[PDB]
Amino acid sequence: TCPFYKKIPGTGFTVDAFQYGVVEGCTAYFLTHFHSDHYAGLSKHFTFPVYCSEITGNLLKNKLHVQEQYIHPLPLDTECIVNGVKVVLLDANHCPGAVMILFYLPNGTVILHTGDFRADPSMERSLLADQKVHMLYLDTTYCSPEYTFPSQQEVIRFAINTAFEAVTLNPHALVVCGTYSIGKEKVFLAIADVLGSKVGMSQEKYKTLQCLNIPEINSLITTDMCSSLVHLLPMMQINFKGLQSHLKKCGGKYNQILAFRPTGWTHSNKFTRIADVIPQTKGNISIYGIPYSEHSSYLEMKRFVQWLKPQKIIPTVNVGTWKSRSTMEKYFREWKLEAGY
Ligand code: NI
Repeated sequence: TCPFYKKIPGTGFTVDAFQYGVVEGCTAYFLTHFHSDHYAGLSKHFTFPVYCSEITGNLLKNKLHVQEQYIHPLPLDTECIVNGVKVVLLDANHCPGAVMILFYLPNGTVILHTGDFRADPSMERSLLADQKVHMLYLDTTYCSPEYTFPSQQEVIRFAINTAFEAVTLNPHALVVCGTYSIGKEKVFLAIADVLGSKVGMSQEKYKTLQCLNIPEINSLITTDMCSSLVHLLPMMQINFKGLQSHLKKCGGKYNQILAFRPTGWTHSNKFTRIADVIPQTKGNISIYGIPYSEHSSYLEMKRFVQWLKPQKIIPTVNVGTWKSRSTMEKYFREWKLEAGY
C-alpha cells in the first residue's frame, strides 16, 4: 500500500510509486529520476502512463525495456497540461535526468515535489520566483546540522590534482573509479580529461552512459579497456582484493593503482578538511574516499526553504522513526521563526 507522502491530493497523480501494484485512482505515474529506490517496481510489462524527463525516458526504454507507448517525456522549464492539470519540470541538480515537479492544482493550490535534489541559489531564478508554494514535498536526506561537506567544484579540484600528480610521478599507474548507479559522472570525466585519456568500462555501463545526452560523449568513453588508463568498476570491487584482481587482468601494463570511491557524507567530514584527506594503502594500491554529494547539505536546504517560504512541509526521506520525524519538525519550526513566515 502506497504511503501518503507519495500521493498528490486533488489529482489522479503519484510520484515515485511503482512498487505497490495498481494504485487506486492513479491516472498518471511520475518518475523524478532513474535511481532504484525510486523506480522499484517498473519493468517491460508496465501498462500505465509514466511521465518523466527525456533522459529518464531513454533509460526506461533501453535499460528496463518499458514500451515506448507508455513513456511520456516532457521538456524542462515549460508549462505542460497533463490529464487537465498544469505541470512544470525543473532541473533538480541531482543525477542526469533528475527533476522537481511543480503542480498547479485545479483549486488554486501550488505544490513543489523536489524529488532528490541538491539545493542551489540558482533555483531562486527559475520559474519558482513567479508565485507562491503552499506545499513542499522535501528531500530531507541530510536534514541535521552535522551533515557538512564541500562544494562539488572543490571536490573535483582535489581529485584532478591527486590523479595528475600520481600519474606524472609514475606513468605506469592506473586510475580506477567506483560506480553503482547514475550520478557523479564528473568525477571520472574530469580525471580522464586531465590525463588525456578516454574512460574504459563494461558494455553494460557504456550502454547506460549512452542514454544521458552528454555532449561529445563518443569522444570521452570506450569499451576498449586496453586503450584507456582510467577504468570504471562496480563499487563493490573498490577494495584491496578487488583491485589486486583487476591489476592481474591488465597483463603487466601497470604496476600501481590509484582508486576513488565517491561516497555521500561519512563522519570523517566532522573533523577533516578536503585538503587534508588521506588514502587507505596496501602496497602498490591506494583508495581515496571522496565526499561528492548530489543531495543538499543542511545549510543549502535551510537557505532554499527560508527563501521559498512554504506554508506546509512534507518530508520524503528519514520518515520511518519517531525520533527522525520529531527532529525534522523542530528544525522546520526554527527556520520559520527565524525568517518570519
Ligand atoms: Ni536519488
